[PDB]
Amino acid sequence: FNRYPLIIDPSGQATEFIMNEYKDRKITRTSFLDDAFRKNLESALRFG
Amino acid sequence: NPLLVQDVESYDPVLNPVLNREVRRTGGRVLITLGDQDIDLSPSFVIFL
Repeated sequence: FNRYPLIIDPSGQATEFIMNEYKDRKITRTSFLDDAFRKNLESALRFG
Repeated sequence: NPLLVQDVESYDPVLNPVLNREVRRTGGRVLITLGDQDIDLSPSFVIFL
């Protein structure tokens, strides 16, 4: 991809596939509703 | 990078977290709170006074 992807997974296998694929790179799951979104986003912007 | 700092009689208290190794490990990186910003502390860093 060039633009960041938007995954549409009603059944929920792509989301777990993403966790497994990027687990080695310390992938973290967040949400737009969560208040920790700002700090989680900022941390990624600094350290991968 | 190794660093050598002279004139320790004018010691800057900013090194207090660095000298005390008040590091934070999270996400696989080592974080040091130098002043008010977080810096990824490379393991090869060494400082001499």
